[PDB]
Amino acid sequence: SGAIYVGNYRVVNRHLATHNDWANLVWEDSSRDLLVSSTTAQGCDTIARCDCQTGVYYCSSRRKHYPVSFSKPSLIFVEASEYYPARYQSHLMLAVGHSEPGDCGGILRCQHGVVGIVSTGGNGLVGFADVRDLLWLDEE
Ligand SMILES: NC(=O)[C@H]1CCC(=O)N(C[C@H]2CCOc3ccccc32)C1
Ligand SMILES: [Zn+2]
Repeated sequence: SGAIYVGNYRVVNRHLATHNDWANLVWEDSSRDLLVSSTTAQGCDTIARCDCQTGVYYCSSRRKHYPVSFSKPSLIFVEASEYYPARYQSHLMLAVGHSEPGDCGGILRCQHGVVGIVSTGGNGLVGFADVRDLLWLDEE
């Protein structure tokens, strides 16, 4: 589990969104595994606006933050899980790192801010949904 809290937005994995998230929906995209809802309180996270390919992510199944090298956001085939059939997921970045289903939502960050959240993984992979192109998270 986990979310990004920027401005009056809450960014979560679409497959983990709550009823309250759907009842206060701003934007969702199944192909990216992302959903954004509105919040009453202002958050403290800031979004990275960069092309970094190195950063650090939080892994809840290890209680640890790991430094990783990751690929550029791309269209990658992801195996079937409890939440999606086997399909192509867009804006996904891959790295070598530990991962388990409960880990969706951990933040990946670089020197500029939050880059994305855990969304895919398995066999020593972990995949991150990018949020750096969502410029509207910084305003309104
Ligand atoms: N964005 C998606 O399509 C995800 C939906 C939920 C989901 O469980 N997965 C499987 C991934 C998540 C990361 O970690 C692992 C490690 C082991 C097994 C499976 C997985 C895919
Ligand atoms: Zn950066």
